[PDB]
Amino acid sequence: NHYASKKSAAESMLDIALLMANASQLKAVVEQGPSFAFYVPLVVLISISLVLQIGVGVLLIFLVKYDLNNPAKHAKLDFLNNLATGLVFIIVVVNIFITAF
Amino acid sequence: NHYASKKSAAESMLDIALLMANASQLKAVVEQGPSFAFYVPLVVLISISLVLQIGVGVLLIFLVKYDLNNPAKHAKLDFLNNLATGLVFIIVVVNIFITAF
Amino acid sequence: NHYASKKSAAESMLDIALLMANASQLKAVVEQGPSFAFYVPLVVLISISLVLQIGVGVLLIFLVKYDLNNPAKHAKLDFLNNLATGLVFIIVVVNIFITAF
Amino acid sequence: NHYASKKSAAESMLDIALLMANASQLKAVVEQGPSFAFYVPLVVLISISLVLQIGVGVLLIFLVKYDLNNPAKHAKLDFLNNLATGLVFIIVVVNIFITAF
Amino acid sequence: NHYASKKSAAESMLDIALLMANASQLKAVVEQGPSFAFYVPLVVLISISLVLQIGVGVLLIFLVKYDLNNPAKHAKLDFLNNLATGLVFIIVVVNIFITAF
Amino acid sequence: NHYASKKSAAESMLDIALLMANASQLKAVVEQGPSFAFYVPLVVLISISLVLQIGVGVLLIFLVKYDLNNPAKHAKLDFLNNLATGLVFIIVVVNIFITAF
Ligand SMILES: CC(C)CCC[C@@H](C)[C@H]1CC[C@H]2[C@@H]3CC=C4C[C@@H](O)CC[C@]4(C)[C@H]3CC[C@]12C
Ligand SMILES: CC(C)CCC[C@@H](C)[C@H]1CC[C@H]2[C@@H]3CC=C4C[C@@H](O)CC[C@]4(C)[C@H]3CC[C@]12C
Ligand SMILES: CC(C)CCC[C@@H](C)[C@H]1CC[C@H]2[C@@H]3CC=C4C[C@@H](O)CC[C@]4(C)[C@H]3CC[C@]12C
Ligand SMILES: CC(C)CCC[C@@H](C)[C@H]1CC[C@H]2[C@@H]3CC=C4C[C@@H](O)CC[C@]4(C)[C@H]3CC[C@]12C
Ligand SMILES: CC(C)CCC[C@@H](C)[C@H]1CC[C@H]2[C@@H]3CC=C4C[C@@H](O)CC[C@]4(C)[C@H]3CC[C@]12C
Ligand SMILES: CC(C)CCC[C@@H](C)[C@H]1CC[C@H]2[C@@H]3CC=C4C[C@@H](O)CC[C@]4(C)[C@H]3CC[C@]12C
Repeated sequence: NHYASKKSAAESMLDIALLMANASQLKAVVEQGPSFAFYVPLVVLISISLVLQIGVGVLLIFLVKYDLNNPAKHAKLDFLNNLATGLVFIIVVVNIFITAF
Repeated sequence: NHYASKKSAAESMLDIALLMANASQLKAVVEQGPSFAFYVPLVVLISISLVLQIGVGVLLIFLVKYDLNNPAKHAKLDFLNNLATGLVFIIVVVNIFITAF
Repeated sequence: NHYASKKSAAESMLDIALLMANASQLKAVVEQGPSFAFYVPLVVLISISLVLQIGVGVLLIFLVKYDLNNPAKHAKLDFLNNLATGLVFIIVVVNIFITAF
Repeated sequence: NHYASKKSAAESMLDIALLMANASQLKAVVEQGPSFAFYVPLVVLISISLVLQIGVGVLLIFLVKYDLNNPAKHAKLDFLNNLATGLVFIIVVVNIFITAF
Repeated sequence: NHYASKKSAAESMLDIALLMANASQLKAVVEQGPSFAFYVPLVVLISISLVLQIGVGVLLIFLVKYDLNNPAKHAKLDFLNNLATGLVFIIVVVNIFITAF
Repeated sequence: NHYASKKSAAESMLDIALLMANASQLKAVVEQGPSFAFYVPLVVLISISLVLQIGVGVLLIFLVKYDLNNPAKHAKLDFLNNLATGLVFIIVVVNIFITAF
């Protein structure tokens, strides 16, 4: 099976529990309604968190391939790693505030 | 039997359990009625998910052929693998939200 | 007997068990009546699958002849195999939905 | 402006007048209601017609490539032209019935 | 415009006045209902007539291409022309009966 | 000023009048209410169109640099151009359907 091989290499560029955690709390706040406090900050915090994770996922997909095919661009490769590290860093900050609120 | 060989080679370019999972809940949400909540997001999420899987399968069918007949275009083949990985990646992200909602 | 030889070679160009499977539900959905839910999506889904199986079978009949008589046109023969695989891939996707619905 | 250059090349691979004609009548039949006759055959005919135009467009987009970059694979190139011609041939036949109904 | 060129090339493989006539009378007999006599023969004759025209059109698309790319197989091309001529012969015979009834 | 040059180089990578059109129609459909018909298809089509426009903008931003610094990999650049053309094709189809509805 070729799709399973693609699926295995596609789940290796992200985590599963956090999106399941993110989706479950996004679902809970939606049904409760705008009457509940912190509705507006929670929706935007989840939305920006999901977008950043998607951007990191596509970033990681195209990054590990440079680790094998052509590592000549030593300077460029490190800068991409730091950007991925920084994007994950801001992701966990939103998740810290999401759980707190 | 020549059709059996085609079916085996075409069933190996995708997964089956996920497609039945999408179709089973698609019937459930459609027959349940628009009155129940999350009807609209589930319908569009399943619809876009199914469309991408067809595109991935079509992408994969024309992909494994180049792995044997002519591997000279390494750059084009390597990028095509990355695009397939990204499309599968966004499929599992949508599927995570479908089960949650 | 020459017709028996043609029948054997023509039955190898398609699958058999699925055909009565498609035919049996087509009779059931037609006999039960339009009042039964999901009637309309069932007829079109069965109809398109039946049309595509005929196209695939016709494609398979004219394809194996080139495999022995004249295999020089490798590029054209290779693409025909991919088209046959892609067409069958649509068949398996569609049949999943009739089974689910 | 680079986007407009892409748009000009992308509009050269399809027709606009038929698409608005298909979309205008799709809106009319949908908004009119299922009470009027020929509701279903019109919807499925437009739907299969619309899918084929997208399939023709992507076929034509990747077909202009081979006429200039590498015309060495002639036999594959002529066959792809016939498939592109065949796909459009079905589209006009379908549109004839849409106009009549 | 490349789609217009394909449409023009696919327009030369069939006629318009006959298809619109067939579709117009198909709508008339269908709307009137089975109460009006000759309903069953009219539907089947129009149905088989339309099927052959698509087969003739697809036949003509793949036939004129051999007239220019590779005319070496004169014997096979001659037989194909007779089949196309024969297929048109039954089409015009069938259409005579549709007008008569 | 260095920010003005970046603004010009970023505005040259996309079309703007379509952006005011999309924003205005989105505001209209959002404000006038869900009671209006075609509300949901309009909203989802506008959303996917905007997402695709951002994707095309990013593609063009990262592709224009590739045209000058290192043109050695012709195949990858040409395939990226084809992908951008197809994305603009689907964007213009979605915008046609938005205008129709
Ligand atoms: C804009 C930032 C802050 C968030 C969004 C990030 C996403 C959409 C973008 C921004 C930077 C982009 C990367 C920039 C450079 C490269 C190197 C190239 O050879 C492969 C693609 C890759 C790896 C890009 C992938 C997409 C990318 C990760
Ligand atoms: C339009 C994109 C974003 C989503 C839909 C993907 C489908 C419709 C398209 C987009 C990319 C396409 C592929 C791009 C390149 C090639 C290499 C060619 O030698 C065989 C076909 C193949 C493999 C194409 C098949 C069709 C394809 C898979
Ligand atoms: C039109 C498409 C999308 C669906 C219908 C498929 C049928 C009607 C058509 C489309 C492509 C066609 C094939 C194209 C090329 C050849 C190779 C030739 O040596 C024998 C006929 C054969 C094998 C054709 C048989 C009929 C065929 C299979
Ligand atoms: C599945 C068929 C019957 C209908 C849908 C057609 C679309 C989705 C598919 C089927 C055949 C495909 C083409 C097959 C071969 C080529 C030649 C290659 O150099 C570029 C991609 C291109 C041009 C593909 C693009 C996508 C394509 C046009
Ligand atoms: C079976 C007959 C009586 C009716 C149906 C006709 C259609 C479906 C079939 C039957 C014979 C077929 C043709 C047989 C041989 C060729 C020559 C080849 O170079 C291109 C395809 C082409 C032109 C085929 C196209 C499809 C075709 C015309
Ligand atoms: C996922 C696809 C189908 C739609 C979304 C497109 C965006 C998110 C992605 C997918 C393809 C990506 C591009 C793929 C390849 C390259 C070439 C490199 O030199 C610069 C980055 C660039 C240009 C990427 C930028 C980000 C990109 C445009």
